Amino acid sequence: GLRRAEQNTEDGMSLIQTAEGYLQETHEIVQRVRVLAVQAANGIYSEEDRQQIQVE
Amino acid sequence: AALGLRNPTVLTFISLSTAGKANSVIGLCDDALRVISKQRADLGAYYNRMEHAAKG
Repeated sequence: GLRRAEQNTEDGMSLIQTAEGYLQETHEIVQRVRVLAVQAANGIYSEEDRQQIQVE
Repeated sequence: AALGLRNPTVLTFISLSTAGKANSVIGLCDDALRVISKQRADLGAYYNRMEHAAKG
């Protein structure tokens, strides 16, 4: 049982490892929204220009 | 035809052989650029998304 329960833990950490692996890119994209929101909130853009930001 | 520089039915494009006509081609070429810029905005928008997906 001790040998088996360790392998259950061995793949137990594997499940958490893959779950965080997907959340890595999820964090990246919301940052890409963050930088674009800084550009969009300016006072020099037109509706044609700001909608191209909305496209992405 | 799509950009408005040609008539999809009459099949005649813009001409500059008249001073009055040339004044009206400046306005059309401006909206011609808007469509090209709009399309490039979407292609750039997908490419950034495709870049993130490959990384993840």
